[PDB]
Amino acid sequence: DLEQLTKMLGRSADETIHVVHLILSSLLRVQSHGVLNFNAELSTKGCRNNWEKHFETLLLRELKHLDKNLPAINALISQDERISSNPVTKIIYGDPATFLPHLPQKSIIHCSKIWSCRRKITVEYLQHIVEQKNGKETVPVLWHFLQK
Amino acid sequence: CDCKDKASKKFSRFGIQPCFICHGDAQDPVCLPCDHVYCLRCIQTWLIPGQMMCPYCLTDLPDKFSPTVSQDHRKAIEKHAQFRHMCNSFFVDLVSTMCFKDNTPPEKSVIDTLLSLLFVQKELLHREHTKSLSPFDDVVDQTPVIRSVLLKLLLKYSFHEVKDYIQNYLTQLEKKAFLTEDKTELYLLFISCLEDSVHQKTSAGCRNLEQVLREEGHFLRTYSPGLQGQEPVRIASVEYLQEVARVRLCLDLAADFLSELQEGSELAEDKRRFLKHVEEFCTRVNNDWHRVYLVRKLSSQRGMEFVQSFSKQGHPCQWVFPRKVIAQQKDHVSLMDRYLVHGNEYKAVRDATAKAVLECKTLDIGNALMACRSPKPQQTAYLLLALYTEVAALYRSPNGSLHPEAKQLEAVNKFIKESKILSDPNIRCFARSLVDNTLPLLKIRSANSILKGTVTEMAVHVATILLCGHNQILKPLRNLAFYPVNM
Ligand SMILES: [Zn+2]
Repeated sequence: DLEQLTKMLGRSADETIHVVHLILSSLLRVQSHGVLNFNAELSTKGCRNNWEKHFETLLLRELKHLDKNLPAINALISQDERISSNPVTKIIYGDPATFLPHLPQKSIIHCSKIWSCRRKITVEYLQHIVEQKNGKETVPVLWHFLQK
Repeated sequence: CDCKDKASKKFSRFGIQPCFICHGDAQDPVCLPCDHVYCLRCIQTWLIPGQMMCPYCLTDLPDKFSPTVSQDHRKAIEKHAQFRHMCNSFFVDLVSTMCFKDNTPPEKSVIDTLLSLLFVQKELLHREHTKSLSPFDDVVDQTPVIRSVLLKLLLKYSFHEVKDYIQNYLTQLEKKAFLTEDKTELYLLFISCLEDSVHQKTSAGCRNLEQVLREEGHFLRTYSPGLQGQEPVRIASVEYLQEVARVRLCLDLAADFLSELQEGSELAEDKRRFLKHVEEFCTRVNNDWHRVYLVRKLSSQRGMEFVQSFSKQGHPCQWVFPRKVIAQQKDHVSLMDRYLVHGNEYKAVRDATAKAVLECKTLDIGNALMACRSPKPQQTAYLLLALYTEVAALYRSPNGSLHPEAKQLEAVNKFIKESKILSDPNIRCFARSLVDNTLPLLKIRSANSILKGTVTEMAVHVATILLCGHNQILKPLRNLAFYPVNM
């Protein structure tokens, strides 16, 4: 499941782990109880499906609202005061690598963002992109092609 | 084009035009007495000084911009906008499908006219915009945007015959659009389009791994540096960006091979030679930005603790790290605290819990807990997770193993007996098991020893959430974690 989630989201490994911690943390402060009328034992399929519907409601309410949080979490965890001294998280996790003195000078092609990493676009990221951007009305054939 | 213009005269009485000011379609359309359709915002910011006249035909407007047309002009602009969208979709489908059918490229002058129909050259008034592949003139963006559709559709051919065309497009964009701006974004866009083109020319092509490894090795050992040419401020040939994208895929292949290397066995005596050539390439040139790219790719594909396991003191893969980062790195490289997602109220209580770890005074955690808002469930989760991260950072590290047994469990147990914030008997039966290391999640016995840490963290995180969370949509999962005979 961890391999499939870091394949499926077009993030790094740490950022997909940050996504899972976001969903576990976000499922706590959601105090509004309207989750009545199901058996607390999971004994009938109607009670399980109603649990599914409310838990799908909360997961979509938190999965819509992550892309405006993850750069701030990368700033705070990049500026924690015990890893910041370790010189491996500065050349990776959100600091420019120009403090390394043995380096080529400031060129137009040797900026840090030009030597950054990026995604390898796969099918699972396409399936994630079709479900956030309302794929059931506008683009139905691609959703059914990626489903099976 | 003349289909569109005879269409417009069929639509709405000889010439629906864009506003002369904004160069685009009108919103809240005001009609002049001389059949002019302008924007409402443009005419309210334009007409109010002493220029009560026309921008196009120089006709004096008598009273005021009082006639708005709530019947004709919205549906007229709507139909003409639907028609321009359908015709531009038509044009882009023709240049995608029929202009680029087979493996031979089209002629020179058709490519010159496609690259020249992206520009909307001088008109008397912002000059020199860029448009979204339209055969028309009356569509605008009042900021010069640069797309990548024609770039990917030119690079479906062999790269040897489309160098000068994209080069000339680059000289045009530099001479009119990106003179002195952030050329880093466009250069990264060009590097990404060339590397996507080589991904397409390799993956959709049919050849084995040995030939591509031999030819990229021959690229490596015959790589003239030549970096003084396209360096200084403006010179960026497409050969230079092709060399940088090609060495980025070589380092991508090498990082894939290293991630394969750490997980498993020996690499069949030819991947070893390829990684040896990558080692010789990176130790020959001092262009260690590409080594920064290598470590960013290895950190992206596997994780931070992966390159931490690479960062030891005699591993025969040490050459993937620059010369300064290894001599000033100790062996006490601790781990990341992923629970700062809570943020600025877990950080205070974990700092005070580290204080009560180092000293024997335990009131500091209580002072930090009363220095916080956001009440009782999350506060209990912060406290229990702080206790976990402190006893874990003690027990994992070989220097300070089993530190709360050194006369310090009495202090934290006194805090348990005093503070009623966690002396609830389910939280209490959790916390007694967490203090004396008798919780059966640390003995998860995964022998890989890197994802084992993550699995322990996920298990104690979901257990902390299920205990501290008093919520209806956690009532099944609690039964899944503490009453399996009742399941
Ligand atoms: Zn206008």
